[PDB]
Amino acid sequence: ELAAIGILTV
Amino acid sequence: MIQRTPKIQVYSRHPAENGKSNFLNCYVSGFHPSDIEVDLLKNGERIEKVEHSDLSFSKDWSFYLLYYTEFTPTEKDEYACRVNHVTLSQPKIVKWDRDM
Amino acid sequence: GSHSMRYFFTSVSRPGRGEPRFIAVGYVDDTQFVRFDSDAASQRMEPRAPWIEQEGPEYWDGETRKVKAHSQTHRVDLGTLRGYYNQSEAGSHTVQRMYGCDVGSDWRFLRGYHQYAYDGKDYIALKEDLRSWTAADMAAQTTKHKWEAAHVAEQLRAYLEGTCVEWLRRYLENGKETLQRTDAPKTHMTHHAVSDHEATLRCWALSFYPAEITLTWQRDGEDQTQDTELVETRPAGDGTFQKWAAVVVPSGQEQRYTCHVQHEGLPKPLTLRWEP
Repeated sequence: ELAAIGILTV
Repeated sequence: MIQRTPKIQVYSRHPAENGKSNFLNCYVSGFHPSDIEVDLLKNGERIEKVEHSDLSFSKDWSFYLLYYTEFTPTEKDEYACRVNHVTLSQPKIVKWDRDM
Repeated sequence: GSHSMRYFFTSVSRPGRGEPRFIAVGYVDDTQFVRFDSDAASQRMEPRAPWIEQEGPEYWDGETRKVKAHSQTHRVDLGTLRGYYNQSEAGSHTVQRMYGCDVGSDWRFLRGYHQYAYDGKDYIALKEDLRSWTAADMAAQTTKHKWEAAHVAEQLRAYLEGTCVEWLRRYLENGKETLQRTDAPKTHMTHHAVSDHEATLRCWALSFYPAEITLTWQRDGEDQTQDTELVETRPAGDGTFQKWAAVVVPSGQEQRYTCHVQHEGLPKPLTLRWEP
């Protein structure tokens, strides 16, 4: 499964 | 802006036996950027029914793709892969060698 | 042995041609199991392995929503990076992201990863401690400070050390027939006479899994790299891999050469020699 946290714009 | 020219390998899925159905593969790897044109050719004419894998990349960020088509090799018919990319001043054509 | 789950994302801007191209793919070891492609008719995460198809609608709806969120964040990033580097609107640029986790033989967490690149170069990466960041340049330092302020490392650490390893264990069990198998290479050698003074020997490894393998040539028991050619390991298309290595030898000295093959499926390294 993909991450639902820790993925934020640069 | 990083530019890497693609490595190209043209080969069959299984050891070629004339008259027996198989898959012809064109594997392009180590390239960047991702836009690339790849065509499989039979006696110099592009083959329409070609499929490809989903774009992915290696530890160095360079891209790779597999293009393939179902075919039956014969002794006379010539197959090749034609590749164009921004790093090529001219399209590259790699002929299929059944022992490579 | 050890296993891994990795997700790879690529976004490519299209100057004067609309929305960026977005492609995501997921792998367990050397086996792809899902994909999303913005050019596809579906606009959904899709299965690419038999063992993931059993997952219910809850799974597919959730992965589709998350992958579309990854696509939207990359869409914003492409705009942000163009600004950070003051690049013009005429050029196409690329963002790449990869993350995942490794587990040991006991299926316990070994390590975690999260790396990001812009235009084919490292931009920012999570260090092995999963607590700090390595920034490639001053633009990436801006991103590092934003991500420290939002505690992005702590979030990724929870995902990599928890969710990632739990789902990888689950896939390894559901795809056991596929994923916990080792296929030893089928091997042979070929010979071609090039001239009355030289010939080529080609050592082949076929239908093997996983992809990691080593092919080496020796002359009278001594490692030899001179006059050798080794091709990149390549996919057969049916879930296995192929590779070959060749050497140009003086005519009549073929039997002085031996090809050696190491692979996880081979209890002992194999030795081949040209035998007409």
